[PDB]
Amino acid sequence: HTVLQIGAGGVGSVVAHKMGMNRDVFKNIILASRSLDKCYAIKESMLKKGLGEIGVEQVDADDTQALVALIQKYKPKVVINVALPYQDLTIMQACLETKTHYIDTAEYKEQWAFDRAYKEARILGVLGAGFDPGVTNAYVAHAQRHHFDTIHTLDILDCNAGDHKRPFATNFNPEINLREVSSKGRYYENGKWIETKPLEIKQVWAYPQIGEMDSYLLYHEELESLVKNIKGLRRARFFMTFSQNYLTHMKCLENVGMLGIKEIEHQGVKIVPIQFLKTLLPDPATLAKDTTGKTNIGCYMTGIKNNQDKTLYIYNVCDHKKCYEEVGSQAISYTTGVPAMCAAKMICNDTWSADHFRAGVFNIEELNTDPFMEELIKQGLPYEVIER
Amino acid sequence: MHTVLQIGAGGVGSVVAHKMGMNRDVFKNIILASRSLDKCYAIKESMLKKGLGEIGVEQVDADDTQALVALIQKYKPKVVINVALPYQDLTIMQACLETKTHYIDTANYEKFEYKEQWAFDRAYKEARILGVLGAGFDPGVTNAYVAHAQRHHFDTIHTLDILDCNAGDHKRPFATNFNPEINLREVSSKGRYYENGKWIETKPLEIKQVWAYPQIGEMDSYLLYHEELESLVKNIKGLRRARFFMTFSQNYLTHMKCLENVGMLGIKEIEHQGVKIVPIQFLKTLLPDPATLAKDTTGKTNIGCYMTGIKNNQDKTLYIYNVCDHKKCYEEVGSQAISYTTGVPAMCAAKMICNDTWSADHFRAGVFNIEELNTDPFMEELIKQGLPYEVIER
Repeated sequence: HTVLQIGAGGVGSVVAHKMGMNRDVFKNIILASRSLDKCYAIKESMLKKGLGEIGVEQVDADDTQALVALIQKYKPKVVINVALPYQDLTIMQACLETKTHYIDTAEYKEQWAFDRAYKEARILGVLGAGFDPGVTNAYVAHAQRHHFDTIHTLDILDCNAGDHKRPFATNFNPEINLREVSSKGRYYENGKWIETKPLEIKQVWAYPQIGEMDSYLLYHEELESLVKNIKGLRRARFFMTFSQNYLTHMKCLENVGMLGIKEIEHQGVKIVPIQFLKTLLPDPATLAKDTTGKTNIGCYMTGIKNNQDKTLYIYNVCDHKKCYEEVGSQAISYTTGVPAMCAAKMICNDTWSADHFRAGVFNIEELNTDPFMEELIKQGLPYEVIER
Repeated sequence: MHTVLQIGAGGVGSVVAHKMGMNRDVFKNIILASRSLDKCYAIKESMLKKGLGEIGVEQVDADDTQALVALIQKYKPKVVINVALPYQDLTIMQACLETKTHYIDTANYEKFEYKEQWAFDRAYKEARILGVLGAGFDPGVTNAYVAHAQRHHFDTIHTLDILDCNAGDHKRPFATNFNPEINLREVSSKGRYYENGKWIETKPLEIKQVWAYPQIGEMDSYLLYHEELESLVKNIKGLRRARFFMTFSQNYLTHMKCLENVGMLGIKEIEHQGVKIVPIQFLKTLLPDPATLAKDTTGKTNIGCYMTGIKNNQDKTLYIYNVCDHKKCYEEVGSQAISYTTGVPAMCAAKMICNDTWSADHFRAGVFNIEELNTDPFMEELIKQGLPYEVIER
């Protein structure tokens, strides 16, 4: 099979390497981006690691006609969008016009609105095929299918205990960090969405293989689709760990104006403070080789099975350094990218596409997740299950 | 009945001008000069608003010695007060030398060394003029405190600790009262003090103590180098140890550490979207204008000198200090207490020279620090101009 991937950042490097590790399925891999340099660096790494060749193409993923021409040139079975998140709709439109399956990773309303047209074209769109969302969605579907009759509560718990060896650094555009600490919290309970003050709801949770970590309630994407798709849910929450050192830095930066997003004039030039913060901070890509420590992401659920109370904890632990030695990425890129390749394999071997005559736009929890969960184990994301 | 020319119209300069305007029996003609007429006019209007009379306003580049000379020749002031940028002190001293005009400076706090200013001594002597250095609070009043104690309380002073606490609350999450380069220098420069005939260096903020400041309470106080340690060790015979301490809150230090960690205290140009930007300069742009903080600041400052020594062969300790209230300073002259404590002693020094308490004749000409002068009337003047001192004897 032929797969076309749009995007060559940290996540895209993981997806491409993982496809290169599965040559029984992924015979022709084509990488396309606005940045050829990153495509070539991925190409070179894959060759160094004995993973074979990839194709490299320049494309502007804002230009729907350019994407169509590229898709028509290669006739891929599926397009993997790991591009900039503002290009999801144009890539989905180019996939619609060429009747090509679609996956992305790294409000769903406008993507969901492609459902009718995708059904009419007999193509599949799989949204949020990363870890959270993605694997976390799969864990809930897995629990719904094999462990519960009804799931009453869902807590998604995301811990990064990584050490990037800098006094302060971010693994994303620092605007993402700003959003996490400054956006209102939001969760679902008893049929309603409840907002909180930023980082208001805090708990200490013990993450296996890491230990006790301060965990704070935030809004998260898959809460939306999961609340829509898991019948009977009474409470759904998402938590992320934040060290005091990190929060102290973010508070101090906010206090002096360095998280500002509006232009301010400095010596006759307009400068956006948080953009200048990105300039000051190291490039996240340079941190991958230094980062040590572990991630633990998973889902803690309570509910009933055969009229008996039950709790279930499904989680994954990843080691940043082990990820780096395997594919040249840290554990954030690894946990986000491995499931996207697993999703592409599901579509390429027809497990999710034509075996179920399934067309339209879906979130992971709506699909047959049994072979997906098995694929995650094989590709380096084994999960642990604690039943009580 | 005298004419005084003041160069510099910043926060401190506003205090100096207002205080001269409060003393029209001495300062009959006040002329302010700056590169920025806007700041001079704001001081002028405020003084008129407060019933303190008119001032002259002149534009000048204090880097141009010839321009300074022409300005001095126009007004023939009895004394020139330098409250300008600290890199113009030598040019203004040169213009005072060439016109044979007395010189005072204050707020040279923006590795300090008196060497180049002290080197004017011979020319100032030949010109029969006075150059009075560091006429602010610390240095300045602290110098006078030591001279006062030497004259009236001790036979020999063994130790000197200068203790500087600003407990002001400017009501912002974070702000500085200076150009942030000054804040950077305080937290990142090596400590330095004098003990047993030697200068000892420390790591930045290495030496810490908790000191109880009257009217404020216990405050974390950190050892730093400070300008007047140099002249005081040179001029106060018998000193065994001389140290300077400044209070810093945990909140303040935590902010400065976090800023340093992200590169926001950098002093080198970094390229951002094709433009060269100095991070600590962009920090100055982001932070509030220090002048706008004065109207909101509450709380107190306490600056003073703790000394031990001998008097009539009995052990003695002495604490001489000043307490200022930020809000009272704002209501009186529109400044906070930092500008106030720095500026009032400069005006007091100018009065000492204008009424001939401090003069250059009979071999008294040259360049001096405050502790070498007759401090009795200076100490008296500080009390009536709003800086009364308290004395704790033991």
